[PDB]
Amino acid sequence: MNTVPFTSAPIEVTIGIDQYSFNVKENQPFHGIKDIPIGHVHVIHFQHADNSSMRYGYWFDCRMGNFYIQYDPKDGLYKMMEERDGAKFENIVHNFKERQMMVSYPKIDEDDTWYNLTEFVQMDKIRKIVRKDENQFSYVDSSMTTVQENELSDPAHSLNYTVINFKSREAIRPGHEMEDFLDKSYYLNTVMLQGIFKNSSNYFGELQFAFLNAMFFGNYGSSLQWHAMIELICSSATVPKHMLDKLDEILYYQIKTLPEQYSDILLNERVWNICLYSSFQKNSLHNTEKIMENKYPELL
Amino acid sequence: GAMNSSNYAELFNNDIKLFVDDTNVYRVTVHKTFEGNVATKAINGCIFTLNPKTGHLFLKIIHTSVWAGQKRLSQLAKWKTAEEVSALVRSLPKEEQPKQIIVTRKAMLDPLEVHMLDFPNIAIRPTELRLPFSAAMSIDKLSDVVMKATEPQMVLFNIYDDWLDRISSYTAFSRLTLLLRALKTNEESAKMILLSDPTITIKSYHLWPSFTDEQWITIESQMRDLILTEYGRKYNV
Repeated sequence: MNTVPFTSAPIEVTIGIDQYSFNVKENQPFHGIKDIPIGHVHVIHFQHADNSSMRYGYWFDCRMGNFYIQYDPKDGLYKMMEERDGAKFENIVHNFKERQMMVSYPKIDEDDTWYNLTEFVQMDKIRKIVRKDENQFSYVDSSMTTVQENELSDPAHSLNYTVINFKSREAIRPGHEMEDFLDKSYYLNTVMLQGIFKNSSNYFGELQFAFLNAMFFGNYGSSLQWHAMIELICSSATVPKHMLDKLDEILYYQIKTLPEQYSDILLNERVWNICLYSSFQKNSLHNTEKIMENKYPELL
Repeated sequence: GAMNSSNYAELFNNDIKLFVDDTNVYRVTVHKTFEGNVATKAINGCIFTLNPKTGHLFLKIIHTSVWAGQKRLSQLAKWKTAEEVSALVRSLPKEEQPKQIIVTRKAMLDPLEVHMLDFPNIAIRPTELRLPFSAAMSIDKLSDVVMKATEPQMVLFNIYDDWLDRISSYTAFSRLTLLLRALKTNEESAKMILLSDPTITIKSYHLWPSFTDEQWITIESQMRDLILTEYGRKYNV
């Protein structure tokens, strides 16, 4: 079990850790989150009580260092930092626990939700999408734009997702124009899986990370990226059987976890209706289809 | 963006542009089989690619052999159209390649876009106009060359004959669309109007009769009257 301590909570803010969240009052004595399960990535995110715009937060993995949170009154936001002094960091964590000023990561033992949402997400890949190599954790917020969005302005603050574009030379072999546009198998399997992602686990990891950023920060370009990578599989006639089955589990837990009241912006009607009912893979997403119908029959 | 009544004069500026109409690309007859089922038989078709400023028409004849052994032929027809249009652009010198291609049916955007990926500066546009280019096979010389073809063939025509020696592009296109609109609404009457006077002939190198300026006025009025009559009949107005 690991701990992310907080120096203080000067401003009233809603704090999330993974899918859990707590309200903290201006200068309430809040001093960290303990019992954080080792072995998965995690995200700690913020929304100030005074600006319900700009949700923001930090992806991290506690195996990679000792990390803590501190409010910066100049830049006006809670900042993640690394403590390199191991002894000085256990000292702070132990004193805060003794005083019991830390919330416990509230995992129910029956629950694999977080594992299922993050199964393929690896901190090393996150830090290639969010390039900022002097920190071991990654900052993301509501307003960050993607590389593909920029092309159609500040690159230091860009989400470097893999660019997918169904009407590009990358996607379409000369002479197979109609074949490749109607059946994206060559783009999925040769260009993206074998070529760029190397394997399906890295592909699924970016997909899951894109979804989580859309859900937790309302990041619009992440939502676009998640839908694109879904559509690319569903629009391919030839997909490894192991990918289809894992995909149905991945999407199931994503749909299960979404806030009911956000289904309007986060879910793209055309993509899902095409994936579930028109695509090559209509018959291959039985659990995802069943949850979608029983929870959002309107969108369909 | 889309072409409409507002931006209609753009068709006659000096930016090269082509209209593409795919309506006559895949043509069938429907008939009963011996066992009483329905079957189709394909006949020859054409792509109608037209420069509205100059009148130049690139009639690409689509021979029934294209379809042999293929499924989902109405979808394939769109990709074959786009394939052939792209090949036409590639065949033209750089300074003759269009800056825009306007498709008369929206289902053509994605096939042409994909076939034109090598030409990112050629803009593919839909249109909101209801252009009558499907009646191209009502023009006797075009129908004749399509139906006689024994292999894929491109035939070039000027669809304005020599009108541009005496009128502007704008007026020429308006005459062409009025003539085709009438042929579309009532082919038999439209054709009667054009040929009634046997002393007005069609030159061997032309598609339409050699009307004088005043005779064109009488013709155009007769085609307007045809079109309005058929409307009242269609709707009981």
